[PDB]
Amino acid sequence: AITNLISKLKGQ
Amino acid sequence: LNSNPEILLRKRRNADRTRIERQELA
Amino acid sequence: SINQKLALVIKSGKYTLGYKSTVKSLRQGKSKLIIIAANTPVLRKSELEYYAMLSKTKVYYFQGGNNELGTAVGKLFRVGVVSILEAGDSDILTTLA
Amino acid sequence: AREITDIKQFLELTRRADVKTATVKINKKLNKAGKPFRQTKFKVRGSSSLYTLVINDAGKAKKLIQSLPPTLKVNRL
Amino acid sequence: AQRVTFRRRNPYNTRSNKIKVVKTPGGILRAQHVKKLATRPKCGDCGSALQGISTLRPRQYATVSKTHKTVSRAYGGSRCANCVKERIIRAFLIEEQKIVKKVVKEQTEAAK
Amino acid sequence: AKFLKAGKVAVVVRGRYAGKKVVIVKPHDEGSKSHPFGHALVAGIERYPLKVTKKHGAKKVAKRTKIKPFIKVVNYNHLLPTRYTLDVEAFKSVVSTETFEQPSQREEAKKVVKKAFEERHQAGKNQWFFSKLRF
Amino acid sequence: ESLFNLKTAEKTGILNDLAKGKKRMIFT
RNA sequence: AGGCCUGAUUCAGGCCACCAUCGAAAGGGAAUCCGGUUAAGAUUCCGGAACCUGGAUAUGGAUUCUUCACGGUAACGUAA
Ligand SMILES: [Zn+2]
Repeated sequence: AITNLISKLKGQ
Repeated sequence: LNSNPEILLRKRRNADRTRIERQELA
Repeated sequence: SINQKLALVIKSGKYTLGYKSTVKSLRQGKSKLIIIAANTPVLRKSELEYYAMLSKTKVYYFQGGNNELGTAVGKLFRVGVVSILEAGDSDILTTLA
Repeated sequence: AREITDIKQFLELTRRADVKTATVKINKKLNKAGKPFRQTKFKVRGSSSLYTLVINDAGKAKKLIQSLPPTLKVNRL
Repeated sequence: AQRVTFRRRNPYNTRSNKIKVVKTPGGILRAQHVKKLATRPKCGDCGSALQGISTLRPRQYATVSKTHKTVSRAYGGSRCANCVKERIIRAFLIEEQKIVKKVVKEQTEAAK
Repeated sequence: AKFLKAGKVAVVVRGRYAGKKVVIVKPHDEGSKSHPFGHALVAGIERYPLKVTKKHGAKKVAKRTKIKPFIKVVNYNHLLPTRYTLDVEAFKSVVSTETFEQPSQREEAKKVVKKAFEERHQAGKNQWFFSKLRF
Repeated sequence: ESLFNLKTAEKTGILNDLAKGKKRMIFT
């Protein structure tokens, strides 16, 4: 089960 | 090789298809 | 930062630098995350994206060229794409980065 | 011109209908061992080329000479 | 130390008539005109010389078999291997992107 | 996860069959003694079937729908995997490592693959697999 | 003519279906 | 401003665009060499040897179950 593959920094 | 001369008539091309188209046209 | 996590991964974890190694690890299913430089050619980038979609591997678009990504990794040569086989001591995988 | 290695090919060439003559050429020459020997070239021309068969063995050349058709004109040298 | 000259009508040192000097079976030096060298066929996408294709003059290709001027792969004899590989990959990815864009359009027009 | 498994459709990018569509029957990730690289046994289409319209009839339709198959050992580097799948249950037993060392087994495998492909095409299934890629 | 993009691949919101080979289309 | 194609016989339909010609014995261009020979001719003649182009056709082989062939991961190879 996948919904998103592009990742981003959480602290910004 | 013991042959015999003769004249051969080749089969006409697209005969059945043309017959069908003529039948539908009429 | 993201450079610190990458440096820690190279120091302690397991990685593959380059397109061929990244694709091989994607085929073998051993990749946890692929970092793509912004300087990579469009055809190779699209092929990597399709392979990641097939293998369900997370994608992170690095904000810099292949030389900036190479310097971030800690190597004096350009790297166009990095694949993280094992995070090791770092926490790049945990923070969704 | 062409060079052939097959003896029966040469005989087949000499057996064709439109053949004029065949040339037998003798050459005295040295081998790599330094011992001189006698080399025979059988030359016959087909339709548009001249086929040459080179034989370095005296006995094989003699057998080929004996195997030529009796109605074929042979040019010695 | 014998001097030789042209054997044809052209008396000028043009590219068309070029002379080589050869020693004939008569023991003398004589001139011989050399033809223009053939050029290797080039790829239609990158311009690199095609591999596996014989190099001949334009009219000499009409007398050789098809295996001496083609390659068994698709586009063989016109494009090289790498260009064909790029063409295949690009076509497949373009088709996939078209499918994805069509699905996105269907979804975004399905709201109303 | 791994996507180069049995039943996965791939596009060959290198070799005589470049641009042709194949289906993977048996993946070998560690390779073999004769093929020391990550390779796969595939069954693909060498001559795609031609389209049939209402004008065609009887023998012509039988001629146009014939499919020529091929069986190959392909390196992973020479394959482009797709997201599509095709069932290989009919002929997963004829295409093996042994098949490519015995020409008679190659002949039998190609016969079986041809029959299976023609049956599946006539069933109307897998229209994408039996369509040529335009490149 | 644009190549495959993962951003527009996620904009549809269905990645499991696409990776499973769900939407198959033949053009031209 | 013209050519071509389709058609069980119905003259109907269809495709395509663009301008004559002249202008180079140094440009582009299919293919011949050696030896000999005359008072005076030679890559032209003679002897031998070989190529290019076009044409009609026959034979062998291939086109492997009956219908447009195979091999190698690949670059690529092949008598078709
Ligand atoms: Zn190329």
